[PDB]
Amino acid sequence: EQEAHNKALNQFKRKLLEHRRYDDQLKQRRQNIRDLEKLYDKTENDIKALQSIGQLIGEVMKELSEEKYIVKASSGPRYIVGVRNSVDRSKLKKGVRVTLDITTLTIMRILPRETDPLVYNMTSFEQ
Amino acid sequence: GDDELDQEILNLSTQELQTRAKLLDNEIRIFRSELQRLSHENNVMLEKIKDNKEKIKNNR
Amino acid sequence: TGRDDTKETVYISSIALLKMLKHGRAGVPMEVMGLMLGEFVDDYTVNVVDVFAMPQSGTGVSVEAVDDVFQAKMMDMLKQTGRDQMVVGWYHSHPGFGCWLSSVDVNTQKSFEQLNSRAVAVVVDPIQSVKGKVVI
Amino acid sequence: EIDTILSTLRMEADPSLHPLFEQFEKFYEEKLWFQLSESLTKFFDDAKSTPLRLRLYDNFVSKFYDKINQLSVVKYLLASLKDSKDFDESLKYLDDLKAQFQELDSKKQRNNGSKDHGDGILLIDSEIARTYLLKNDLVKARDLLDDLEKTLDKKDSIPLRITNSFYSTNSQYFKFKNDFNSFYYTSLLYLS
Amino acid sequence: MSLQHEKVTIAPLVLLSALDHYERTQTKENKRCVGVILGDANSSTIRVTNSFALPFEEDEKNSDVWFLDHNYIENMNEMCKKINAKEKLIGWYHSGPKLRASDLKINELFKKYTQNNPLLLIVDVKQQGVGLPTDAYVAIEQVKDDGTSTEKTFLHLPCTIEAEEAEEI
Amino acid sequence: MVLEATVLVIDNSEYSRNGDFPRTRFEAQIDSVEFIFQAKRNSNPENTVGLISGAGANPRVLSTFTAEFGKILAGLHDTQIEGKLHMATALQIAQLTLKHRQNKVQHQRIVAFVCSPISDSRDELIRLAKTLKKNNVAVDIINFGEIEQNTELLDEFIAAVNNPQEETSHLLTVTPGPRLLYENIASSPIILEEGSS
Repeated sequence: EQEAHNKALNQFKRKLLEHRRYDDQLKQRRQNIRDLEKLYDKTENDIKALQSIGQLIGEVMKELSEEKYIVKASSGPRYIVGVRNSVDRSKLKKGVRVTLDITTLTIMRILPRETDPLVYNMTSFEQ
Repeated sequence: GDDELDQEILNLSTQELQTRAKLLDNEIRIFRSELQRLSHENNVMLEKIKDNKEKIKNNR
Repeated sequence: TGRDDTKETVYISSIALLKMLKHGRAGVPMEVMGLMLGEFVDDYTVNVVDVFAMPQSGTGVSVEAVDDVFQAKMMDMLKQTGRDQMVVGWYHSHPGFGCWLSSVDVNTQKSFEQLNSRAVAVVVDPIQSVKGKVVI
Repeated sequence: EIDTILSTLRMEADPSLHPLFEQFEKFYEEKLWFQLSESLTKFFDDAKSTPLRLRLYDNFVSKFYDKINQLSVVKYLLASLKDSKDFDESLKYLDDLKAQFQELDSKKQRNNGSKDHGDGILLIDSEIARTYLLKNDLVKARDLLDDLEKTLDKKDSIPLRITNSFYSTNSQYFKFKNDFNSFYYTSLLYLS
Repeated sequence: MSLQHEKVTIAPLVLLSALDHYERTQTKENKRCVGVILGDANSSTIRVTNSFALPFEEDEKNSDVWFLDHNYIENMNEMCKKINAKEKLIGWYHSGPKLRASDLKINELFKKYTQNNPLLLIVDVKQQGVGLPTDAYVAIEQVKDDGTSTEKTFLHLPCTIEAEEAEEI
Repeated sequence: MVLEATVLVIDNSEYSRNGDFPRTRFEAQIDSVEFIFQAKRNSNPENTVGLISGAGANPRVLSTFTAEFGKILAGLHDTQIEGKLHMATALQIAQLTLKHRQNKVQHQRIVAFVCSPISDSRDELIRLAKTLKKNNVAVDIINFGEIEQNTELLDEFIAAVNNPQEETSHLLTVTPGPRLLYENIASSPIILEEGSS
């Protein structure tokens, strides 16, 4: 050694490694809570999904009055159903796939038209 | 180490290096508070994962 | 013998009925569950004050779908505000069937009856309350 | 130290304004930095038309940026550059401090747990636009004001100082163009 | 944040609930009750689905002094999240006869949990008037032409009642 | 002692961003909070301590009583350091905080830091101090902000509370110069605090 008080700097060299390894641990855990976050988001979107119920499709077969509509459900038997204020009369028209509820049986919203599962194979084989 | 060694016996005086070490005591005390806070927060977090995923497991 | 030994006439409060229906209606078609909270006076008068629902399952109503965690913890919430009483029974929903206990729920009622022998089961039809009459 | 720079200001000023500077120093030695914010405000009310105001502030940015309050510094910066007849200089100062927060809040927000530096950022942006309006580059000033307005409304709750400075640049712009109508409504917000 | 509170539809369930909690804490003689409001937001109509009581002791020396449990709030919310996951903090109900200016400071506290602008729903437990026992208000910031700076103040919201199909029957 | 519930009032001011103690004063108060907590827990685990702040301009509860120091510590992270503690409102809320617990087997103890020059009217705080003594509440006033530049009004209140009691108020005077606030309070009685019966 140069000095016999470098025996005391061996002790401070030791603390120096500690303080730079606690700086490296604070940004490690902030990277591990960011991992725990995505996995917490990944399962929290599933909670929102599981508590949602399904809807049953029909189409506007015929206007009945103003608020009453004949739909032909994709279950097959026709029903009479209601409207929310979400739809309008002029957004409904015949041959439009509309959703229904399965316990209220009201049109909530307009849907684009159905399309067979078969015919997507045909649009994706040209090879 | 790039501070407080035989490199710094040349560069700086050793009684500055005696006061340097008691300042590294100060800042590792501030960093020690911050580490335990982030452990505690990951302990709350892991159980909020288990909460959500168990529900999924019944439907699975 | 020595008592009236008859099943309570269940007086469901103004709050409760609506709460069970809102709870059940959202879950249609899947079966719903929950507890009735109430108080027991006369040998046949149980007034049901409030309700809380026990979370959903992927196998619907089971004895298994009871979770002591949810039940006790939610109870401890009410405890701090002093609106908890005691569990007088439980409700669950058969919207695919009429009012009567399915094969499973009888064994569930057995366990509940062990704990408290005034335990009732109330079957709610949220799907036949689209009438002017509530089926309960 | 700072005494030697401060002494030059002490000489030029009135003998009745000399004791004020001594008090600034007295607080700095004690390391009471709230007391120092109070003492600095005094000089600026009755002398911001002096160039001694500018000099005083320059030194204090250097030796106080986490010691006296963050707000006080930026508010002083707005005042400082109305007293500067230089506009190139104005741009330099504004950008130094805006850059300085950017790196600084990465360390500062976690270690204390709270102090927001985006409050200063807005006060700074308002001063940039103000400079372009004094330079009379009216196309550049205006398009910076559109961007700033969108940003102000995003922040939920607006300190009155920030929105007071925004309404000043709008007042200046409209009375250069001599739109009497646009001036009138903005100025009711400025007086309120 | 925003104003989207143009309509407030209130489930009848919540009104009945409010009176029940008020009595089961037995807050009388100018004591108050505060509970959370759970429901939807980001819609021009604000839907009041549910409420739950929070423990809240309100002083009698002053109106500026109160106890409110912040830790309690999250626990109530995560449980109810399990029931239905469309419920978030949308405000808090005050059950006083009428409006106070010490509710403004409480409003600010609930602004932390919300991602909307807190609804103060003064649920009257005195059933005064032949019309609604609800007035609604939201705390909003304004300046005004008097010379008044940065006011926080409550703007009345027209009150309406909607109910679900199961609820109504 | 032990079997003691303690409410921490943390002062939030701009006298606590001032150099009085290595770094800022606000950084020292964090270590102090943890030190208090660990002492009371280590002696007996049926000790719980919570934290209220003067942040905002009307004190808010951060954490109720808990055996988890990570809870007290996470809530100190959430702060406003421009807020202002008012003493008269903090004593009243703390009294109500003490009335909100899970079991009433614990003594009533408040430890309030004071970091700002007190500017609340004396006359009112005579009355508050005399309310504590009929609730069997003690209050431990740590002065290192009032010494610095202000008349000593908190001293007279401590004498007012003193009666034969299970827990009785104390005055601890902590030096405002740099001697490590956390070392100083640790050496002052915080677990060997007596009654006066």
